[PDB]
Amino acid sequence: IDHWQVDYTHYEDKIILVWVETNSGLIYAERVKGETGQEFRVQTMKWYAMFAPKSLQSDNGPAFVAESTQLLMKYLGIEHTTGIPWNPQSQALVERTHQTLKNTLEKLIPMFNAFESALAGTLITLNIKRKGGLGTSPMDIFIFNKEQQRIQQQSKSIRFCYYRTRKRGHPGEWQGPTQVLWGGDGAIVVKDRGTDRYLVIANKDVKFIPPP
Amino acid sequence: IDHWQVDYTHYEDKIILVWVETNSGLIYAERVKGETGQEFRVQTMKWYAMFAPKSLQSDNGPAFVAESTQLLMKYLGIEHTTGIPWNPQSQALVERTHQTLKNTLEKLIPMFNAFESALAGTLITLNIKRKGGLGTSPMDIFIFNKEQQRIQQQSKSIRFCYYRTRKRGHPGEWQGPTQVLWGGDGAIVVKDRGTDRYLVIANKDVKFIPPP
Repeated sequence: IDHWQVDYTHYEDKIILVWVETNSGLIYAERVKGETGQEFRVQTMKWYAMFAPKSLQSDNGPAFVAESTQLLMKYLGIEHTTGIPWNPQSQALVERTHQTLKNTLEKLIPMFNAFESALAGTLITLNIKRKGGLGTSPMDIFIFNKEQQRIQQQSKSIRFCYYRTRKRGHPGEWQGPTQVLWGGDGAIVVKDRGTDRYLVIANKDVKFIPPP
Repeated sequence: IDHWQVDYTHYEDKIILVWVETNSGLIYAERVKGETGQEFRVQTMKWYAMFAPKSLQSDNGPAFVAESTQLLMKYLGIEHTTGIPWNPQSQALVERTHQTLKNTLEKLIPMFNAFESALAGTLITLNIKRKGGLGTSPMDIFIFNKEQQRIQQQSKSIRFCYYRTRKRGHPGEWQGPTQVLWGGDGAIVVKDRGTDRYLVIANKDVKFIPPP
């Protein structure tokens, strides 16, 4: 679904916190100063802001089992299970992913001035550049999985707005208010009182009016 | 499309590099030590790794016009235009976005120990939590825009593999090789030689065999 595993990793004299998403192989990594629970909670916020995860697995390291970490996971709606379970599919993918990261970091370090740049370039190579058997990257798969979840709840489920049209690429005067006849994916349909014809407007040319 | 604007921002005695995507309102921010071109190129790598952008607008600040920055933008395939153009839709969205960030950061600072956590919590609030007129967040819109571009080139466009089935949630022995009859979105179709029936396998239960 949106399940992740987190580990502390060592590279020469540096400590790297490594997150791996067990469905798409997406990777997220960042250099840290130590293994304290406070810095792990800082990294936890940056991780959630980027990916909106749902569940997490880790070993029972101190930063992971601290009471403040457990309360933070619950506060963000994350089901965090300490102790790695038995799963051949995810365990094999995590192992390959960790090995490829170290090998790629070895090549990209001499290209850049900063270790942070080499690590960022490594994420680019693994998440964006390499394509699987179907020609999709890990980030292509992660995004596709996100959009599938949104269609799920949206399909299982009166507005008014201002709108404007564009002639030769330039937006016009705001018009309305008028009823939103149909809300679509990035577009709405309204009926123009002036010309008495139906129109389609994009989201960036619509200002919705808030319910009561 | 995937167009962004970048600015340096001041908050008390801190410097924040702020990126805003002009189609979805998505925001990315990070505290920096100064305004040098070297640190800006470091931040540029982290930004590209996360969002895979295409175009960028900024003013003609020194970190933005340096020769190494221009070559880096070209190296990553980014059309970078120094000097902000005239565009009412994007200029109004950037202004609102910057004001909301400062107001939200003011509230979340006393909740956290670290300024980095308050900034990360601010990104959560703006990108994930708040919903527009159609009930979609800025991150919902950003992702939806990504998946639309992938369907575009994929629709405008012989494989073999190993595969395995799952009974009660557990994966079975690897089987094959066999021809990929149809590659779908997260699934393939193969014909089982043993039972002589068609099957559907998910991507994580497929090991593709590389072309020559």
